[PDB]
Amino acid sequence: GDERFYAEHLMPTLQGLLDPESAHRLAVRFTSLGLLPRARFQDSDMLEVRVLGHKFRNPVGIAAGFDKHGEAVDGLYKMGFGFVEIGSVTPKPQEGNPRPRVFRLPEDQAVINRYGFNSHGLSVVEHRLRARQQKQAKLTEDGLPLGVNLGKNKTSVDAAEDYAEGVRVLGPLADYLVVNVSSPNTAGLRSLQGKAELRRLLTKVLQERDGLRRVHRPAVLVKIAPDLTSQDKEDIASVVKELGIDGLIVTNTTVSRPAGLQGALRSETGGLSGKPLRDLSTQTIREMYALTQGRVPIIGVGGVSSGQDALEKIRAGASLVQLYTALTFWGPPVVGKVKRELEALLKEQGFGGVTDAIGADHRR
Ligand SMILES: Cc1cc2nc3c(=O)[nH]c(=O)nc-3n(C[C@H](O)[C@H](O)[C@H](O)COP(=O)(O)O)c2cc1C
Ligand SMILES: O=C(Nc1c(F)cc(-c2cccc(OC(F)(F)F)c2)cc1F)c1ccsc1C(=O)O
Ligand SMILES: O=C(O)c1cc(=O)[nH]c(=O)[nH]1
Repeated sequence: GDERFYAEHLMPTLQGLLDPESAHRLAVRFTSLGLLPRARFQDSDMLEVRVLGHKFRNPVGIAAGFDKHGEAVDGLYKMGFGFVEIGSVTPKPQEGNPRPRVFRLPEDQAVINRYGFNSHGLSVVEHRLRARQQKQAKLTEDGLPLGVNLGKNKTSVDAAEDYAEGVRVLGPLADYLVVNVSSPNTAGLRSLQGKAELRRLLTKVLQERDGLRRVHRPAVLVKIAPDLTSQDKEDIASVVKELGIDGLIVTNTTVSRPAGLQGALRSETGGLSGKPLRDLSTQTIREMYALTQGRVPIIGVGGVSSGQDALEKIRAGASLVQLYTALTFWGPPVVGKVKRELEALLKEQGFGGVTDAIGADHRR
């Protein structure tokens, strides 16, 4: 599994033969079948992180959206990810938007997607996870946690109830749950990021979570957008502190279109991911870390494709990071690359380990 071979030949050829969504479906199939290049990199103690009531062998996870229905969890761990997050999952099954709904921006090392929460639904995912529940229990104990990202149905009349249902159904199977109120492709979803609605929504979510039996009680995190106003961020930080939310995932895709995008499909509707989002995400992490006084665990996501990208987010305040778009361009080998580069940079910058670097920029 040569990083250069996948980056220079395999992936480019694959993308030249298959459209984005087809490539993705194949990716999921191959991953679930274990058809992956050998993960040479061996995790060192330096990369181990303890947060959210769990141990993570390494801080690099697969972001939500790649394995929406929980079909390739084990294959993703085999890829080298320190933790896996599936979803978003909606209460009832739904098809999402018509195709095409995902677009590549090669010149920008970016992607634009408007899937619209295509989901097999809670019931299907529930049984799929139950079939490997004990196997996961051992993985988690082994330092390989599982996260479940919750969404809401398009025609739902009670947003809060949709999330409450997800907590009750998939909460017992997850190490952590994500209340995703930052999808740019669901009408009025990001509005749930407002203070009044957010507090009511999260109060209900936490009540349902607290009602679960001890060993089946997951940490609850909120995934936010990179397009929030300063006021929005202040409010989120306030509610997080008020309710005791366990953590934040920063960030989801952006509806902004940074000047400089070259892709012919730059004006397609949807959320932009990849390099163009990287620093916007890092800065959002930096601000949320400060607003929460570094007391709230943050999973950094957005444009991570190298060890430097990962370390910048960690130094900005992230305890863990995730990636997705980088995988679509460079393939499976990118996971080992990021981990190897991160370890080298940590040493090079005098950090005994990842934990020591969390929020380092704020202390200089
Ligand atoms: C094709 C695609 C589908 C996604 N689906 C979801 C989703 O269902 N739920 C979610 O919370 N984020 C979703 N995301 C967002 C990613 O989890 C992540 O927040 C974002 O893409 C930034 O990371 P990246 O630049 O490494 O891709 C999706 C992203 C892409 C590119
Ligand atoms: O999943 C996308 N890409 C991917 C991807 F992440 C991973 C991928 C794999 C997975 C496992 C083994 C591989 O090596 C092999 F077996 F093939 F040799 C290649 C193939 C892919 F095509 C997306 C998503 C949204 S858009 C898009 C894309 O533009 O390709
Ligand atoms: O499913 C989608 O369209 C979607 C959801 C989400 O949270 N983020 C994203 O980029 N796309």
